[PDB]
Amino acid sequence: SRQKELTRWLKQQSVISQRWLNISRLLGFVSGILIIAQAWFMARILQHMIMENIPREALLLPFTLLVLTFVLRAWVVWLRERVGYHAGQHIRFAIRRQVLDRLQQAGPAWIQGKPAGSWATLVLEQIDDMHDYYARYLPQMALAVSVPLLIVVAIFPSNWAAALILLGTAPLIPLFMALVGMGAADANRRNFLALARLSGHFLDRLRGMETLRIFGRGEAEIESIRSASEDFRQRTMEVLRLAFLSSGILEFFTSLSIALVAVYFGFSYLGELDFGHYDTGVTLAAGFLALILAPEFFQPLRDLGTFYHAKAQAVGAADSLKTFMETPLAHPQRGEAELASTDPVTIEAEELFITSPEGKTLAGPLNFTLPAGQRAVLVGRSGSGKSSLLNALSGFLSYQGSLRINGIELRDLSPESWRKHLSWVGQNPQLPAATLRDNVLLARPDASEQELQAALDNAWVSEFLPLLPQGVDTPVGDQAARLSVGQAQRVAVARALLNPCSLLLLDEPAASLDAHSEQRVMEALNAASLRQTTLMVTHQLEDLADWDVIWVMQDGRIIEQGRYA
Amino acid sequence: MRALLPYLALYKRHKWMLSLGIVLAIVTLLASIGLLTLSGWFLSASAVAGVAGLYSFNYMLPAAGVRGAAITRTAGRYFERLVSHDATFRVLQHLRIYTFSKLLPLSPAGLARYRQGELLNRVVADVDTLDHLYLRVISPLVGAFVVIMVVTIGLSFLDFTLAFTLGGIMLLTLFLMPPLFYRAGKSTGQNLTHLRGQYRQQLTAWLQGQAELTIFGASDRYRTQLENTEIQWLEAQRRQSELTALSQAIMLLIGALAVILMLWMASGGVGGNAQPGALIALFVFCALAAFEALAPVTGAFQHLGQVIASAVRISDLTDQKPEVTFPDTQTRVADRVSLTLRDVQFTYPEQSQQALKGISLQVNAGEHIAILGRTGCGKSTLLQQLTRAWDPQQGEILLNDSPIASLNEAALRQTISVVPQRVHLFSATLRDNLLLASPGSSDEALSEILRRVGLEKLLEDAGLNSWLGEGGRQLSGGELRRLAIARALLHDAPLVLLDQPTEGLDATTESQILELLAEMMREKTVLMVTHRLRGLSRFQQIIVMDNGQIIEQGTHAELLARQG
Repeated sequence: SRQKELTRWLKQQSVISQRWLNISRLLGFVSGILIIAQAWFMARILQHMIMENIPREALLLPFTLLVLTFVLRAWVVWLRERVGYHAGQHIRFAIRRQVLDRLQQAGPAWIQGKPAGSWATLVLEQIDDMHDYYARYLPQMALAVSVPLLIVVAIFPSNWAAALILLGTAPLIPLFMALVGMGAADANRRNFLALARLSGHFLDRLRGMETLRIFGRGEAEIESIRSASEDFRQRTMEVLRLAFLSSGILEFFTSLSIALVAVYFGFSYLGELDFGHYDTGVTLAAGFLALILAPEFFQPLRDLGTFYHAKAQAVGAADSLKTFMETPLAHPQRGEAELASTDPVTIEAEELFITSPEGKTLAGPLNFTLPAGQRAVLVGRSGSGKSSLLNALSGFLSYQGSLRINGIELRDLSPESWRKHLSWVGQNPQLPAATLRDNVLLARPDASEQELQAALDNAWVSEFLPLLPQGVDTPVGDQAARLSVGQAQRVAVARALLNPCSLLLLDEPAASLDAHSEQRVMEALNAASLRQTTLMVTHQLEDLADWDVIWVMQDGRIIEQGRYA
Repeated sequence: MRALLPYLALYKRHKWMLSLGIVLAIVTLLASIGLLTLSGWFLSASAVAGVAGLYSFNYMLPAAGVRGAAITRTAGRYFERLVSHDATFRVLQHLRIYTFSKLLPLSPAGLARYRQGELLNRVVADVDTLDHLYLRVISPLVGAFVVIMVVTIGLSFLDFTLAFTLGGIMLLTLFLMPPLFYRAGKSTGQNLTHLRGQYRQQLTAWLQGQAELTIFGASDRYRTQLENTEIQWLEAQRRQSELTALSQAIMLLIGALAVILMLWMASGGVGGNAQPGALIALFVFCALAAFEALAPVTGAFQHLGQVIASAVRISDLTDQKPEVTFPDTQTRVADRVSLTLRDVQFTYPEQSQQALKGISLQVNAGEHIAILGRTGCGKSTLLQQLTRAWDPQQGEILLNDSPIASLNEAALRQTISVVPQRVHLFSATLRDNLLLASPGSSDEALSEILRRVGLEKLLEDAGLNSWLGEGGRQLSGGELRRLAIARALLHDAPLVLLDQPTEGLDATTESQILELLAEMMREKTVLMVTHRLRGLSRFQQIIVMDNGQIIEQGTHAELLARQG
């Protein structure tokens, strides 16, 4: 029911490159044609020099044509799966553009739900799992039905008995695979649970080696790895005695067919058997055509067996991708209005509900007014939706209710132009630029260096500049070039203060910071919260006396609205 | 290369199962070649003989060969797949034990410089691809070489100049095509792997920074260079799919040259025979059927590079020296601790922080020291030296008037039972999670201790048979904290180091644990390291420290006056 529905999804995706998946079917038919042409030419040559003892140079025309059939086959093979890659690249490129468009539009609220490592397996590993299905499986799934049928059609005019040995095994191969498939699927459910908890046993023990040492179990979990590896082998070797029986059935019928073709033709030339030929004595050339083509008959079905593993992983990777694209999403309405002025704005709210992308309401009915250019700290209990109001003002969360910015409803405001008057300082510092010089200039990358220096010392990011190796342009990538938490946060402050803003939001800037940086972060922000209307969510109740308004938020509601009285 | 030298010694433990899996690969390939070569000759020999030569021609022997070669082709491939996969799983056990025996003595220190996220997932993916050296590389390369040799030797009984051109061409592509294509696709293999991890870090920093990119308008132009990395990355995957196209097209042309040469040369004469007759098809059908031995060869050698890649990414990770060494003095753990560290000035590697500025404190047996310091104080670094994750420089730590270095690892781990801040669920049965502390504990003792701690919801159903960790009964914070304490109670060490026991717990659980600690860990020297001020009133001593220095010490009071 589901696995059938996922396969239908994989077909809907394979439409960008339907042109490239038709030339893999066409070149499969052409490559099939060239096998008979090769096989027929070789039989014509071989019969002439064996039976009629024709010299080498009188067969110079079939040799010249046999070379072409060999060069053409090599060209088609090179051409066939370059088309196959081009097909599979276009699904991966088009879907990865749909996934990113689904994440960019969903916003940071939906993105933050899962770790960024689990998002980058969806965009990298899940999508690249689907290449070898449109590139190698689907083209081969149709070369496995044309080439075997095209070979039999070529042999049938020669003999109806040599083309019946090959066509005789056509129903038997899937019939015997089903008989061995019952035993295999029995062992795939009995041993499925045990092999799911034994496959991740090594990484389980390999992680948490810090707990193994502190209790002295380092030498006693080597024995566990010895028993979890001897038990994973025994169970897999039970599954594999049946997975190599189904595979070896096709190898049984491809050698029975060659044995039968060789015996039937060999005995027919001697006179024991005379039923196959159409009342005309079977020729040597008619036996070489069938013997050369007997292995080529089963090769397409053999390759399909190797590429069939890509069928399963492209369906599993289509489960993660499909449900990702079928999750309903509530995202903020794209407005069209703009802000008349960059003068600090006035916030107003009445019976405001903030809706998660999941669909639930994080902050209940809350009403407040924030006059222009007045700091207002928002302190409350943990988990009470205090950070949700900051997201809703940034445009990351969709709200049903009334939230108007400077007299204009936030829904009508165009996000591209609303966020030109907005600045934010998050709790955890997230630097997305390559170099520390471009992180500060993230707001505008062409700002004058003289202005930049006035922004660097304002946030006191320059005091720890000499400690960094390269100075201002020190690489800040997360790997091997890091800064201190209180250092990568003081550069987030400089990024926020580089460009003046109408509304400035602070989401617990001084969290998990050393006491040295926390002093310099706050008094850099405590002077930056007066020029424009500021809405801060702080964990520390201390030293908020010089804050115009305090809102206490319990269970997503403004209960205690006071002035630190 | 030579990076495989330590790992080829693990394959030598099972060398008769790997050899049997290669001999069966040679036999299966010789049966495939023999079946078609005998079939090609049988058709030609009988057709030439015709009806007239029926009685003179002995067809029973060639008819038994095709039946014999067909059976050993099907049974040989079934048993070659079984024996070679079975030997692969046996070596996998030796690769895992070897990797785990090496990464264990450097578990806290050596792996700290890397990141635990990718490092631990890379080791599993590199051990898995070292295990496939035999199937992907050795079996196709050595199976083909012996098949080429036996075919060449066998065909030399008919004509010497024909066996050495079919064998010569076949050998000249077993040794030339794999290296000429590994060398041709070496830049792409480097370029593709670099661009894959470059797109990964540009995507993670685009997703994690989506809140700080959207506001400042860089979300569009930081995706534009993210999609330009993919364009470069996809162009380095096509160039790798054009080396597989060229290798399959060339292998089809070389197997075409051998067939055409056999049609031309063998028709001239086979073994000093003007009219070879049926011997033309024996050589032509040998050239046709001998090039599926060389089908795996060219993709096998590129796999050697990946195995070389993963054989050095582990052989430098497992060859870095342990930070500390434990002399096997065979000491005996005492019933009391009396921990004392005269002076400990310790500094991290590649860090000028020097978290311990030379601190000093003395703990008597039975005391309940409770070190207090705000975040970033390096207070947990003190608990690292006591378990000897790092040894201090110019420091003296004594344990019952004997230095911590003198104790062997077998006794140090039994002397000190630490509850870590991150407690790891082992994804095993709950009985196997707590027997980690004390292996000899009886089944009754497990239920009692798990009762006294307060984890009764675990023993309600399948208490010692339930599967905890991944794919099982996961535990929550504060319900997993009682597991860390439960293990420390089984371990029954005289000293108990607690690292933030109540870091993230609500009021009701934190109050229980503080009483849970004091009631049971009463006769045991306890050194508890927290940044919380609640339960210090029951501790016989409190140490208040900042930036690795003791400011307020000797305060038998509930907490630092200013801290209150």
